[PDB]
Amino acid sequence: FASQAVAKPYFVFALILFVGQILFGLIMGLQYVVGDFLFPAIPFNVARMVHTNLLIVWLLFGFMGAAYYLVPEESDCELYSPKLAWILFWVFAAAGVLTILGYLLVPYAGLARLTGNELWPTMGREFLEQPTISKAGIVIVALGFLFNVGMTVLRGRKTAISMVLMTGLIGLALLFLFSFYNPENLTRDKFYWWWVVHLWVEGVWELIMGAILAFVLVKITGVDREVIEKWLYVIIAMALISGIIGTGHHYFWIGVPGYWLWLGSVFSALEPLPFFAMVLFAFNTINRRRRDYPNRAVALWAMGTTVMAFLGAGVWGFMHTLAPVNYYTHGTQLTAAHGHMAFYGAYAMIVMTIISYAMPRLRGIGEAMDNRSQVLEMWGFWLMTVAMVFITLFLSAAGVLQVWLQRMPADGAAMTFMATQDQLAIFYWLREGAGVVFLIGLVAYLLSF
Amino acid sequence: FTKGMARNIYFGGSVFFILLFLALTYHTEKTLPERTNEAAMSAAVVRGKLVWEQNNCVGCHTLLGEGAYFAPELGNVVGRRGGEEGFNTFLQAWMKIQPLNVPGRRAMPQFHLSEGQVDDLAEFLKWSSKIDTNQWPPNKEG
Ligand code: HEC
Ligand code: HEM
Ligand code: HEM
Ligand SMILES: CCCCCCCCCCS[C@@H]1O[C@H](CO)[C@@H](O[C@H]2O[C@H](CO)[C@@H](O)[C@H](O)[C@H]2O)[C@H](O)[C@H]1O
Ligand SMILES: [Ca+2]
Ligand SMILES: [Fe+3]
Ligand SMILES: [O]
Repeated sequence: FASQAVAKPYFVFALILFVGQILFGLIMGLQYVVGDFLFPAIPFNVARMVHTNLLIVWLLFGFMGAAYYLVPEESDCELYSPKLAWILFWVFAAAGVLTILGYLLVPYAGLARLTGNELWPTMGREFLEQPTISKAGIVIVALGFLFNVGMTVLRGRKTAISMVLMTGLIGLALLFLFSFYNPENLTRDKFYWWWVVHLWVEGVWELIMGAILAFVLVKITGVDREVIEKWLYVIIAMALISGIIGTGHHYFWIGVPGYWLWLGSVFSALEPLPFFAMVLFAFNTINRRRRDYPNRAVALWAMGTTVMAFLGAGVWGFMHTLAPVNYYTHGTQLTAAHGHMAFYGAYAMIVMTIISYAMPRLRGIGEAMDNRSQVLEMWGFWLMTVAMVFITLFLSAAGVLQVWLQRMPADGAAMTFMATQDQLAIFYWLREGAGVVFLIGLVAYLLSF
Repeated sequence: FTKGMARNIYFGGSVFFILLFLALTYHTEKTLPERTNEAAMSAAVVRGKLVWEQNNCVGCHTLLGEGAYFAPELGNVVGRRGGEEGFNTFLQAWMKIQPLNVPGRRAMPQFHLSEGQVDDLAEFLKWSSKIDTNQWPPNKEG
């Protein structure tokens, strides 16, 4: 198909923004240990919102690109409107870069004045630091997007992949509305914040992720669409079974009932299952191939994505989802260790997987690059993937020691927040190295084009 | 074990748990007035939330352990700095001496806040510590 080349810009700008993300990571990573680094010009909290808002934004660009690519093929017909796909891109990309520059060029309390938050207060919540106007912009785009690729599935084949992907995307945009509801009651606020973050990342995004993985496994392994789509539905079912009540693992210590401690801890124990399925799903279909596929990197990406997501989301997720454990780790470097692997392994890698598949056949190079670009992608893969297992190790170390010094002792023996942070400094430097190796591996990956 | 069977486990079993969730929230949202102490939630506590929101304190700090891991937990900073009687006066001084500027130490910005703004902040943070947060944190330090 020929309208699939509107997915190309989405994929590039995603990778552009992905480089912005890692830099600001590296700054913050250093501010941990050189406390007044770039102060007062760029305070830690500004670097952090740029770091995390680039992540959330470059993953959407990455998800949209994938839909603009793979929905034509699945629907067996051209995209409803390539005009729209380009008009939205620039709006979204303008909207993104402005919002980021807002964080960077004006004091946040000022930006709240400038954009007039008083009328409709939604600013100042983790991941949702963007001005209300900017949120509105994101919804407009996300509506234009949904519509455009939504129509394409109607006027064409209705494969399971295409359907589930539409569910995930519709659901993504709906839940994002709760970013507008901003309760006066703090505990009410927190309750409904996790409808954005958790039902995204552990519910609705798992449909997006699963669907792309399954779409990729059909094309590189040549296995029967009918067993792939079966397996897909299993993984999804297991995701929404565990994950919807499993939300309760975020509802332990925020001022809601204690019955969530049982419900959250019981249902969260099940949330690594979908991820365990994902690796069996990758490994089997990739192992019973009717095909040796010319792009050897995709197979590595698909297998790695599923493993890394299992380790980050699943294993690291389980390790501290049990209220008894979570009590001592809640809001610790351990939480940061998990978040990093779970975000990277699941969603950063799956965007890179489908890019690794579609990019050559968006530049009309072929199904694969030459052997130069291929051993580079794979170098990048490993540098990044291995860089991040260290990042999570180093921070897991911090978190464990931190629980030890600050959290477990009783009043008086408990060492101070800012005092324990001084013990953790070595780990934080090691992490900056891991972070540098990561940037290298991202640059390796990037040179492969 | 066909593709029709797996597709229905997803369809039915999710509609079940959405309801169960929504039913579970409905209850929970009735217990909130009592667990959060909404009586004590004055327009000060509320204006204080907005100061908190407007200067992105959560981008360095945690509040009931949710936020950023750069600076201390603040859901319980009251009991650590002067308690309920002396906390406000503390925050007053604390907010206007930033940045401490001790070299190579993690910085906090000057937020140019009015004493009325800093007071609501304190009221917001006090009301927050008195939320039934199922005995979290372990200890005084956050
Ligand atoms: C609203 C915008 C904010 C409020 C209210 C508070 N902060 Fe901060 N903060 C930061 C650091 C690095 C420290 C430790 C200072 C040191 O020991 O050198 C603090 C400390 C506090 C405290 C004292 C807490 C305690 O138990 O000692 C309070 C009460 C407090 N902060 C309130 C850093 C930052 C920061 C980094 C860019 C931001 C944006 C804020 N703080 C914002 C707020
Ligand atoms: C790809 C999937 C996942 C992603 C991207 C992810 C991401 C995150 C992030 C970013 C946070 C902290 C956010 C904050 O407080 O600002 C978090 C918290 C947490 N996650 Fe996940 N997660 C995933 C899956 C899971 C799994 C499947 C489980 C359970 C097995 C798990 C267990 C937890 C727990 C217990 C916390 C609470 C830590 C705390 O107490 O703050 N996560 N997750
Ligand atoms: C590679 C170098 C990186 C560095 C040096 C870095 C550094 C940081 C720092 C310092 C924070 C804030 C910690 C705090 O809140 O106190 C953070 C947050 C975060 N980063 Fe990164 N980061 C890096 C890469 C990544 C990558 C590759 C991802 C990909 C998924 C990612 C996802 C996140 C997420 C989700 C948070 C919010 C975590 C939470 O609240 O638990 N980061 N990062
Ligand atoms: C598979 C396991 C599923 C279990 C689900 C139900 C879990 C409920 C258990 C209580 S959660 C939490 O546990 C805490 C003990 O670690 C309990 O802490 C107790 O001791 C603390 C010192 O160790 C002390 O600071 C507290 O004041 C004291 O109450 C805490 O109350 C409780 O909410
Ligand atoms: Ca956080
Ligand atoms: Fe979760
Ligand atoms: O999570």
